[PDB]
Amino acid sequence: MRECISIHVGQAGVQIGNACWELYCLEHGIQPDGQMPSDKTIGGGDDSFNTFFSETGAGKHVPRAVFVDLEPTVIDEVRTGTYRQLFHPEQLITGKEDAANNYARGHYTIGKEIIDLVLDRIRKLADQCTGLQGFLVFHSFGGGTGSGFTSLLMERLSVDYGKKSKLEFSIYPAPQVSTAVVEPYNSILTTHTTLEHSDCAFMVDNEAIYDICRRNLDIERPTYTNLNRLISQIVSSITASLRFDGALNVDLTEFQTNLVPYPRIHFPLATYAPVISAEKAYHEQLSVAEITNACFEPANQMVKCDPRHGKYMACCLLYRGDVVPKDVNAAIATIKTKRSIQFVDWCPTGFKVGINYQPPTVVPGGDLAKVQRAVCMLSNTTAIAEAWARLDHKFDLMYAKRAFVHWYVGEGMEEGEFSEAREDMAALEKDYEEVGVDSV
Amino acid sequence: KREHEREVIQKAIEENNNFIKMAKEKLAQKMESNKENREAHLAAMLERLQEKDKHAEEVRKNKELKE
Amino acid sequence: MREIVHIQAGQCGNQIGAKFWEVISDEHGIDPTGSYHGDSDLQLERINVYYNEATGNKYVPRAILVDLEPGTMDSVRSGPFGQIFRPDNFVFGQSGAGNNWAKGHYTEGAELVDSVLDVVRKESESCDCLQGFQLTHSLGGGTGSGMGTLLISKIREEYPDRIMNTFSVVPSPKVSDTVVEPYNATLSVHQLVENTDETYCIDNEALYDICFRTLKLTTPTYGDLNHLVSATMSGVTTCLRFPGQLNADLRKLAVNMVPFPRLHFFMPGFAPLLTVPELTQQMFDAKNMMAACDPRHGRYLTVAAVFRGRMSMKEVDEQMLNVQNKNSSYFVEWIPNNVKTAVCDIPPRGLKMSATFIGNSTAIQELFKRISEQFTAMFRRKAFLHWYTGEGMDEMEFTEAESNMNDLVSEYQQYQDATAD
Ligand SMILES: Nc1nc2c(ncn2[C@@H]2O[C@H](COP(=O)(O)OP(=O)(O)OP(=O)(O)O)[C@@H](O)[C@H]2O)c(=O)[nH]1
Ligand SMILES: Nc1nc2c(ncn2[C@@H]2O[C@H](COP(=O)(O)OP(=O)(O)OP(=O)(O)O)[C@@H](O)[C@H]2O)c(=O)[nH]1
Ligand SMILES: CCOc1ccc(-c2cn(C)nc2-c2cc(OC)c(OC)c(OC)c2)cc1
Ligand SMILES: [Ca+2]
Ligand SMILES: [Mg+2]
Ligand SMILES: [Mg+2]
Repeated sequence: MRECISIHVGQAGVQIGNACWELYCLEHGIQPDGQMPSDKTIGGGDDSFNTFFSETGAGKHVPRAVFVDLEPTVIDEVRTGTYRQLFHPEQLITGKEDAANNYARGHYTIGKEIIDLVLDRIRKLADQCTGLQGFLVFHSFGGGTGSGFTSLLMERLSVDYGKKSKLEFSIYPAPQVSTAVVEPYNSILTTHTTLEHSDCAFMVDNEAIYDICRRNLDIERPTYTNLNRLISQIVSSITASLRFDGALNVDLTEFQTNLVPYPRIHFPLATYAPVISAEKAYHEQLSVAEITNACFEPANQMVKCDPRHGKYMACCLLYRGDVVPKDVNAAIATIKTKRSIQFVDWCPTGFKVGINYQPPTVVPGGDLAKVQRAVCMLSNTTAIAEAWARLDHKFDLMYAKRAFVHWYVGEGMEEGEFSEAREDMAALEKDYEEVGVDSV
Repeated sequence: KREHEREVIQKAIEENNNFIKMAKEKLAQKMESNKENREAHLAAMLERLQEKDKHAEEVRKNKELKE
Repeated sequence: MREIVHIQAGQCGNQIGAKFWEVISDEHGIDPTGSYHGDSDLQLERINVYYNEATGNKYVPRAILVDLEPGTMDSVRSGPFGQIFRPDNFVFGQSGAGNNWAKGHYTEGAELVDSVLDVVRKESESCDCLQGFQLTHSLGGGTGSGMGTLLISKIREEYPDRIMNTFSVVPSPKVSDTVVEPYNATLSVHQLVENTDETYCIDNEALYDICFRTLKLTTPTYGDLNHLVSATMSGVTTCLRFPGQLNADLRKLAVNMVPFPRLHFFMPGFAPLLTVPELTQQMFDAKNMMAACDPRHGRYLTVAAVFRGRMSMKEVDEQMLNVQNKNSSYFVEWIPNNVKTAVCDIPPRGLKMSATFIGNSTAIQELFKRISEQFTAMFRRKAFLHWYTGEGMDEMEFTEAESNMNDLVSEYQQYQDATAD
């Protein structure tokens, strides 16, 4: 038990789920039809991979997951594609008309027509569980479904499942990849209405994933497939602790004890290494010391900010592959002297370490080189408030003129909901400022 | 100490329940306030289109009643 | 969302509409009988948008052909793709409009409107998921100008939550010298500001000037103007018609292009009338606008750009950034990331690389100002009013249409003058 149900909402979520679940199957030796040759307990089992996969009596390993989108085009590619056999048809849910980059349509208008059906389908997965731990929610900040329907869902799950944990993987918008003019509005609106209901949320700046693919994989104009295949490795590093046996494996809830000092301060900075092309990795083995040092190079962050001009409240290192305690300890000692790591005066300055032995895999015909070891750092830095700042400014520029606000008011929202949300964001920026201040 | 042990777990339930209650209600307030607002918008839109028809009946009578 | 329902009203609407249907049928691999003779799966993937699937794999436009004058029914049917249209979708009147908006909107066209609506209701009901409507018409004539803006209004009553596009052909002396077109445009504009979600201002003065100056033609026909109008109409529907990695529906376009609900009058553009930096500089150049305005006389609230053909997408990203950087003053600072760019693999027939431009610029006031001047020339001496007041209208309605169009200008100016701090 300790089961974990994944919900993928809107295109971004759905497409990142395809990446994530493809990757999980390659990590656990699961085939596209769902069969696991290495699994000897037919029909059920109490294994670590069973946290993400249930088993049928026939031996099909089925993701504990739901895919929702308010229009069929993106989910229809799952329904006809390589892993169509992996999912039961009722895990894949669609409407006919999308939310049209409108939080109002995703949360209310189109959203209220399908919410009950979704919760009914989540509930059928929950009843397969003997000891449900919580939910992982994959969505974009920018989209109408990704913002609006997610918020609606998060509120409703808080009702049906009380305080049972809910983690987010949020895709923070950036103009390099597709963006719309109103994504700042949707971003602030969903971040406000979800903040009470999310226990921990890993933001992913598309610009950050864009720059990394360009710089490190030498990809000229990265596609969503490029970005999602990188993202899913970061998602896999965080969830690896839940899916694998391990002597030196720290569970993801134990890291969360350290990562969340107050409930609103639940936004960790993910940083991953190595991201390297097959061309460059040839005759080039990257040690524990090298990949650990890369975690403090801010060009490897999932979110663009500067931790060096902020303050740490937590530092966690999630190694996978050929790693042992000794080297990690040497590597951290090196870093402590040579690098710009200031903690707040109220937190202890240790680094919390976990290690999985199962080494990191890659998607066949991918861009990432196969490496022997890897690491995902999860830090709680005040610097991440910079992401809220950049987004809050864009919100303010349009809201000053009420630009596009009629599309939201047309679908039933009030102007009060914008200012209410924005003031919550103003408070959140002030909270991240207050925690950094020294005590008296 | 025994009565304090029960006072803590009762409080743990109380606030867990209270969070579900005020979430459940705050969501109901929004979905009702929204549906009222959305229909208020579509009722005013249709009332301006129904006012256009009554004007087009005054124009069609001013042709007939000017001969 | 997928299906659009097309409507062509009056003569202009039916001819530019006919051209549109020839061109997009060519691009989707459709012949005048209505059979898929193509090669790529991309041609069919979003065919439902503009076509119904009749038996025997027959592809039939979702178009509703309308006019108060017959003979336009014949010329459309005799024309290259006249066969492909559905026979009951023709809904034609008797005596015509004679360049009278009051006849089209209030009296004569008001009789025919119900049997037009029946064809709409029959087509709309058979859509899997109706997204919206598009009207091809002119604001200078009688039927398309008047009965078009009634159909807009009437379709809005039964489908108030669907998108309403128009390709409104704005009148010009240089092309057509009827004396009361300024009255008809100003009356139409009064309906369009209230009852549409987005209107493509296709301007005849821009079309004449491009035909004369750029395309070298000494005195151009309606065929030469419509080569352009078809290429423009081909460009802005490209994203709806083909896949790409953008989805593209009318709502998301409308949402992103229209910052305020009145200010929905786009300035289309096309290039060439070749390399990427040239293309990019060509489409933002004032000579390539299908409306008679200079982008350098206002600011861009929002812009959408569509490139077609094989080309470095890395080079297009770099180039569109370049023109925003170098021309930062001509976009509003208070709407971030307000120029979006899609690319379609499949180019149009004839060209290897085209580029199509849609801009909601405050410089559009220049067009409305031109129509207001030609209007107010006549109206302030009461000239030619008997045509209209004969058909039953008040003078009040000319003042309210004059006032509402001047409000639209004043509002485009308000936001041109708006600043960040
Ligand atoms: N990393 C990543 N970002 C994506 C992907 N697809 C969309 N996005 C981003 O998500 C935002 C747009 O939201 P989507 O998730 O596409 O929209 P949606 O949730 O389907 O909402 P509607 O289509 O409006 O109902 C933009 O910021 C895009 O850059 C993806 O596959 N990967
Ligand atoms: N660009 C372009 N403009 C046209 C075309 N045909 C007509 N026009 C313009 O349309 C305006 C007059 O409107 P029409 O569409 O001809 O008239 P109508 O709407 O059919 O109204 P009635 O003739 O009164 O029934 C004039 O300003 C013409 O320049 C065309 O093929 N291309
Ligand atoms: C300045 C803001 O402009 C935008 C932003 C986004 C979109 C859009 C979003 N989707 C999912 N699809 C479109 C889109 C874009 C187009 O051109 C770039 C289209 O061609 C006109 C289109 O067809 C309707 C949709 C649009 C504008
Ligand atoms: Ca088992
Ligand atoms: Mg979508
Ligand atoms: Mg005619």
